[PDB]
Amino acid sequence: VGRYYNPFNIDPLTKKHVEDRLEEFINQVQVGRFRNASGNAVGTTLAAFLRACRDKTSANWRGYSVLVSRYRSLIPNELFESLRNISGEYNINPQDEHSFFFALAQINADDEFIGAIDKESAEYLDEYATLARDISNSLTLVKAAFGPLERTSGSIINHANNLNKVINHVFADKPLISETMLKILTIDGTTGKDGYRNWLD
Amino acid sequence: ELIKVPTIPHNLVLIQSDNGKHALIKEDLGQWPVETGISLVNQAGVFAVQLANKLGIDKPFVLDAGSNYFTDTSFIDTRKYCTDGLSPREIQKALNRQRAYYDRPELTISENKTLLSQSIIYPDADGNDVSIIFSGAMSHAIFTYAQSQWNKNIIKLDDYIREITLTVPKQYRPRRFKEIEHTHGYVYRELNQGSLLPLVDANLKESSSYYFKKLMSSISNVPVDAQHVSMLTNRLTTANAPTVRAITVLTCMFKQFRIGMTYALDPNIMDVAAATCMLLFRPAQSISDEQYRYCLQTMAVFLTNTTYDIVNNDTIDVLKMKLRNQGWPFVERYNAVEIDMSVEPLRSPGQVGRYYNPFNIDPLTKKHVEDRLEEFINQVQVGRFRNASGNAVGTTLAAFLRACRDKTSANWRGYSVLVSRYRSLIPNELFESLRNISGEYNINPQDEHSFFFALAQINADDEFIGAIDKESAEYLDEYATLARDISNSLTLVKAAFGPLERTSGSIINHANNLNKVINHVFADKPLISETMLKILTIDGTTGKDGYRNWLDKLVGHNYPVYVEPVVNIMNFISARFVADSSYFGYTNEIMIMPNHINVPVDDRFGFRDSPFCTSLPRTIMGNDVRRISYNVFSMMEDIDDVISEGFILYDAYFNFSYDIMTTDGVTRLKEDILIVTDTGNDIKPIHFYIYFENRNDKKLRYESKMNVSYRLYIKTPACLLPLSDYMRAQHDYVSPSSSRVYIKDPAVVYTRS
Amino acid sequence: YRPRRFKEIEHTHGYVYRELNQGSLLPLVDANLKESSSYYFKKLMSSISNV
Amino acid sequence: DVPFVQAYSKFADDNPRHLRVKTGGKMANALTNVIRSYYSINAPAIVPQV
Amino acid sequence: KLFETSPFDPLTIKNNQDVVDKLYATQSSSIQEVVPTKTFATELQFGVTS
Repeated sequence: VGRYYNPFNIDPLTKKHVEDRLEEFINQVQVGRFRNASGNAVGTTLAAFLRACRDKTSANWRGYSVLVSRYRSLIPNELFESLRNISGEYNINPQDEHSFFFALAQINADDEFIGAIDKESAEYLDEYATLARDISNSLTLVKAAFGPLERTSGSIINHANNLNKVINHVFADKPLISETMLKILTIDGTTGKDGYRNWLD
Repeated sequence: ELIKVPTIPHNLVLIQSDNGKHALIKEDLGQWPVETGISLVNQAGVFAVQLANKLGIDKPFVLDAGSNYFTDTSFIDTRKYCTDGLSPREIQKALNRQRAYYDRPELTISENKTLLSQSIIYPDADGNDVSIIFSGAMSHAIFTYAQSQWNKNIIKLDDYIREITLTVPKQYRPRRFKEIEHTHGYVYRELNQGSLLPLVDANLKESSSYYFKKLMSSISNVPVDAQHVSMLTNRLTTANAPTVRAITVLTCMFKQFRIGMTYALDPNIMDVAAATCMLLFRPAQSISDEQYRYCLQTMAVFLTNTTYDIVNNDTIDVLKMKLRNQGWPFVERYNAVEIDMSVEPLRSPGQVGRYYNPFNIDPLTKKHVEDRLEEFINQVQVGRFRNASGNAVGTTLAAFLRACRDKTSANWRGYSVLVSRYRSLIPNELFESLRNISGEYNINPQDEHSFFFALAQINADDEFIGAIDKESAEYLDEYATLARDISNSLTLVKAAFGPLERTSGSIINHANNLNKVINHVFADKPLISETMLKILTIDGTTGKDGYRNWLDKLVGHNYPVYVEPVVNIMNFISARFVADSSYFGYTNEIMIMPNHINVPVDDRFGFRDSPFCTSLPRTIMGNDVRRISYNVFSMMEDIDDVISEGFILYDAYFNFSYDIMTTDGVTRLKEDILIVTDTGNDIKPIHFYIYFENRNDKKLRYESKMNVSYRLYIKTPACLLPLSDYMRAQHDYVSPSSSRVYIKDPAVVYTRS
Repeated sequence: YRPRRFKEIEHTHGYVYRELNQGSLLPLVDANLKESSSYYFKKLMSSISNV
Repeated sequence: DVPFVQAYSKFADDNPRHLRVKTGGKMANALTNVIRSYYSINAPAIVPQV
Repeated sequence: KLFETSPFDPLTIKNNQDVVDKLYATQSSSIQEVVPTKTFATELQFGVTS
C-alpha cells in the first residue's frame, strides 16, 4: 500500500483545481494593468496562456494519475523503502516547464488494462521474486565456497574485483552466481572504496 | 412525420397434432440470449429497442385498422368482421379436427357463426373504431402502451396555436388553414423545452465565443448609408467601421457584454475624446469598474497635466473630485433604458424580453439620459485645461462633443431596430448567461472616436430583412438540436458513470469506463450532432476530446431531465423482459431429476413426458428439493453422487429453445445434459423435442422409461396456451377516427416577401 | 482458487522436487542508492510504453 | 484487508506487523491521555504541542 | 534489468578516481537533476612558480 500526490494539484472528488477562486483570478489578471500604469498587453497575454494551461491540466489529469500508479506498481516494497532515504532536487529550464503544460499530451493507457488487471505490471513485479531467490542462493554459495576472506596485500577494489573473477572460474557451470554478485557490486561500487567494503561485509 | 400502421402484430401460431387430439396457441416473440454475471437490466434495454423495432412501435405512429373488415352474406348480420389477428377459421379447423378424433359431431351452424364472429370492428362514442382480435398478451400490452405514450403529443391544431400565439411577431402575414384543418386538424409536437444551461454553464468561454462570432458575421454585413483638430482629423478611420457597429449591437443585445479600450502610453487629445464618447454613448452595464477607473485616469492625466504615477493609487471618488475641480463635468457613466420586446422570446415560455436602447437615449424623451448635456458642453468650451492660458483644448473638445451628440440623436432609431431584430434571435437564458470572458473584441481609441464622429445611417432594405429570416430558422434548428444532445448526454452520465474517490482503483476504473463510452458513442453514426461538436472544438481540441471533458463535468449533476415517451416505452419493455422471462426464451432455474422419480408436470397440452411444470416442486417425496447455485455446481467434484438424488440449478440465466413436433415420439434433449471437464462443469445448450402423446403405444412407453435416464424440467412458458382457452387471447385495439387530417407544417404565419 | 488435477498415474506414484527458500532482496537494496537511483529511474520510465 | 490496512495507515502512520498488536499508535496514545486531562484538573496533561 | 546502461563496470575500475570519471561519462544515460553546461567561476588566483 502507498500514497502518491495527484498530478497538477487536482482534487478527484471535485475534479477541479484545489484553489476554488482560480477562474476569478484569471479574469482579474486579464483586466489588470501590469509593468506600466497604461496597459502593456501583459495581462491579456498571461491570462490567455494561463487559461490554456488550466484547460489542458483538467482534461489530461486522469492519464497522468493512472501513469503514476502504474510506475509505482513496478517497485517492490524493499526497494521503495531504500529510496525513502535518498533525496534530491531537479532543475528545470523555464522554457521546458511552460512548453510541458502548454503542449500536454494525453496518455490513453486503455488497452494496457484487461478489466482491472495490468498484465505487464503484474508480470514485471513477479520477476523480482526470482531475483530475490538468486541473490540468497549466490550469497550462500560464495560464503560456503570461500569462507572468511583475508587481504594480506593489495587494495580493497583489487581485492573484490579479482574475487569476482575467481567466482566466475569456480562456478563456471553456474553462470548465475557471477551475474548476481556483479549486480550487487554495481549498485554498491558507485560510492567507491566504501561501497566495496560494504560489498565484502 | 407521423407513420400509420395498417395491421396489428398478433404474433400468434397454431400447432396441432396429426391425429388432432391436441392443439395449442403459441406466441412467438423470438429468442434473446442473456449473459450471466452482469446486470440483467442493461441487457434488457438493448433488447427493448430491438423488440420495439420488431413490433413497429419505435417511431411515433397512429393505428389505422378501421378498414380491415368484411361483411357477411347474411341479411341480419350487419357486422364488420376484422381481418387482423389470428383468423377464427384456423380455430374452427383446429376445433373440428379435435372433434373428429373423439368421434364428436362437428361444430353446428350456430356455434360456427358464433366462433367466426368473435373478431369484430365497432365504433365508439368518440368516433374511434375498436378492433377485437386474437393476439398475444405481451404483444397486446406493449402495443397498447406505446399507443398511449405517443398519443400524449398528438393535439388539436387550435390547441397548438393557442400555445404559440404569444411568440408570433406582427410583421408576418397570418396563414389561412382550410376549414377541414380547423375542425379535424391534428399535429404531433413534443411541446417540451430543454434547458441550454448545462452546455453554457460548463463551457462559458467556448459557448459565448461561438455565438458572438456567429452574430457578428451577420451584423457586420448590414447595409449602410454613405493642431489638436488636425490631430483628430488624421486619426479618423473607417476601415474598421463594420466591426465597431456590431460590437455596439452586441452590447445592447446582451445583459452584460463588457468591452475594453487600451489607450496609448502617452495620452493624447485623441484619448480624452475616446474616453468621453465611451462613458457617454455606451451602456453602464457594459462598462466594468476597472475600465471606469482607467478611463477616468486618462482624462485626469491629459487635462491636469499629470503623469500616471500619482493617479495610479487614486480611488474613483478622488479622481472625480480632481477632474470636477479642474473643470471637467463628464465623470459619470449612464445606465441605458431597457425597451420591452413586443413578443415573447423564443424558448422562453411566459417570459418578457428586453434590450438596451442604443447610445443612451431615453425612448420617452428622445434625447440623452443626462439632462445637463448642453450645460456640460458649455463648461468645457469656457474651461481652462492643461494649466495653460490658451483655450484650444477646451473649444476643440466641445466641437467634437456637439458633433457626436448630433450624430447619435439622428441615428439612434436605426440601431434600435437592428438591436431589436437580433435580440429576438437569442433566448432569455443566453441573454443572461453569455459573458465576454476573453477580451477578443477590444476597441482601439481611434476606432471608438471615429465610429461616433462618422456615424452612418443604417439602411434596412428587403434583402437584409430577408437574410435575417433565413438565419432565424437556422438559429431555431440549432437550439432544438443542442437541447436534444444535452438531454441525451445527461441521461448517459446518470446510467453509466458514478462517484469518484481518492483511490487509484476508482480513478483507473473511471478512466477506462469513460474511454469505452466515448469510443462507442462516436462509432458508426455519432450520438452528438455536429452543432455541439463545433461549440466544443472552438478552443482547438478535437471532437472526441471536447465531448470527453464535458461528460466528466456532468457527473453528479442535479439537472432535471424530462421523461420523453420513448423513454417510457423502453422502460415498460425492459420491466416485462425481467418479469416475464419465459416469453423471451430464458429462465432463472432448471431441475435435473432421474427418470424413476415421479415429478408433477403440466398435463394440459398432452405432451409425452412433458418437460414443463406449473412451478418447480418445493418438495419431492416429502423433502425439499436441493438447490445449488451454478458457480458451486461448476466447481463440484462429487457431482456423480449429487445428481443421483436430483437438484435445482439457480443463480444463473438459462437460455432454452423447444420444437413441438406434431407426431408421437420420445421427448428428449438435443444434446447431453452436462459436460464434465477438469476445469469445471457446465450445462450444455438446452433444446427440447416435445412430442404429443398416445397413451397406448407400448414401444414408446418402454423407450421413455428405459432409454432416457435423466430428465430436465423447466417452468412452463407463459407463451403457450391450450386451444380450449382461446377466448383468453381476445384483445382490444383502438384506432383513431378516419376523419382526422395531420398537418406537417403547423406554422401560423407567412414571410412578408 | 484450486489447482488442476494431474493424470491418475501422477497422483498415485508422482513425486516432485521443490525448494522452499523464498529469498530476500535486502542485499541488493541495502546500499547507498544515491548515485544508482538516477540510472534506475531511467530504466523505470522506459518499462511502460510511451505515447 | 486492503481497505483496513489503508485506513489504519492514515490513523497510525505505520503499516502493522503480524505479531505486534494493533492499537492505533501515537494517535491512540494522544487521544487517550487528552481524554483524561479533560475530566479533572488533577490529570497529568502530558501531551506535547508538537 | 535494473539499469538500461550500467553506471560503470566494476571490473574496470582500480581506484576512487576511475569511478568518478566513469560516472561522468555515463551520466547522459541517467535522469540528471541538473544537465551540465559550461561552468562559471567566481574565484581564481595564480601563484608564483619556479
